[PDB]
Amino acid sequence: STGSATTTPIDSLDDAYITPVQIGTPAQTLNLDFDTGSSDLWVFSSETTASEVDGQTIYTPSKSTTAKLLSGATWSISYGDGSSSSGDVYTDTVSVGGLTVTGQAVESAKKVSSSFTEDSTIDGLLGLAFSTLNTVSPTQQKTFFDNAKASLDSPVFTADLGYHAPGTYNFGFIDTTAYTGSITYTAVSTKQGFWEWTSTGYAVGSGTFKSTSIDGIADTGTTLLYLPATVVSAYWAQVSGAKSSSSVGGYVFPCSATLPSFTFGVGSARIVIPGDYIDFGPISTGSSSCFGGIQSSAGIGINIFGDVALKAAFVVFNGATTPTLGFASK
Ligand SMILES: NN[C@@H](c1nnnn1CCc1ccccc1)C1CCCCC1
Repeated sequence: STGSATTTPIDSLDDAYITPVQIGTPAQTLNLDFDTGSSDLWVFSSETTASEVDGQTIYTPSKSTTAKLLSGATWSISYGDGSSSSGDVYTDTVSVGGLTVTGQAVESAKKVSSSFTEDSTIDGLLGLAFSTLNTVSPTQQKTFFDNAKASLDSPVFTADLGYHAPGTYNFGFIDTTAYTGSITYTAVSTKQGFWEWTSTGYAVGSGTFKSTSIDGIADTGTTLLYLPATVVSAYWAQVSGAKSSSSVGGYVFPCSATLPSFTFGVGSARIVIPGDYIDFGPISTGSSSCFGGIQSSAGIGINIFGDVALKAAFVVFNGATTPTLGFASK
C-alpha cells in the first residue's frame, strides 16, 4: 500500500505545516502537524477542557463506531518549547492520503497548554519519530508509520515541504519526479529516538564549504534551523546590521537586507537553502527588525534541521531494519 497527502503552511511565514488526517468511522478529518521529532498522535477532542479549545476541529470518539477506549491508558507530553498536552487514549481507524491503519492509538487531549489553544489551525500532532519516545502509559503505543510499515510497498515516508506553498507527505514510495539529481543517503542513530544524523559541513552564501561534522535531527515539527553558535555567528556576520538580541530571543536582522543562502552537507552532496527561506519577518507587527531563520542550538542540547532546512530538500525517512535518511535537491 501507499499514501499521499498534501501538507499546507499554516501562515505566510511557514511557521508549521498541517496535513489532513481521517480519524474514525464515519471519518472525522483533522488537520495535524506531522512531527518527525515526536512520537505521539494526539488530537483536540470532545474531552478537551472547553476553555482550552479556540477554533480547532475536535475528534469526538463517541461518534466513531470503530473507536475503543484503551483501558487505563494515559499520556502526557512536555515539548521542548515549553508547551504540553495530556489525556486518555482510544484506538481507531486513521487514514492519511489513502493509507489506512486500523487500531491506531489516538491520544485524546483533556488538557493542552496555551500555545496549542492559541493556534486555531493545528488540531493535533502526528508523531513520526521512533516509537520508543511514545508517552502512552502503562503500555507504550506505536506511531502511525510503525503500524503501517509492514503493509507499505517500501518501509519509507518522504517529506517534501514547500516554501510559502503546499507540499507533500508520501508513505510507502519515493516519487522520482519530485526531486532533481540523486538522493544521497546518510546514516541514522536511533539512540535518542530521533532521526539523528551527521551533516558533513556548511557554506554561507558563495563562500567556501567548511568540512565539519554537525550531529542533528531531521525535525519537521521545528520551524527553524538550529545549529552550533560558531556556525550561526558565521552566517549572520554576512548580514549587515544583524545581531543576537537577548530580549527578542535570537538573531534579528534589518528587514531591508538581502539574506545570503546557507548550504549544508549530506555526505558529498550539498543542499542549498535560499536566503529568502531564512526570513521570518518582523519581530512584531510593523517593526523593521526581522527574525532570522537560522538560530543557535546552544542550550537546546541538540542541533535541529527543522523546516527551514528540510523545505529546501526532498527528504526520505527510510524505516528499513537499519534506518537511514535521504536528501535530494528539488
Ligand atoms: N518537534 N520536536 C521538537 C520540539 N518540541 N517542542 N518544540 N519543538 C520545536 C523545536 C524547538 C527547539 C528550540 C526552541 C523552540 C523549538 C523537539 C525539540 C527538542 C529536541 C527534540 C525535538
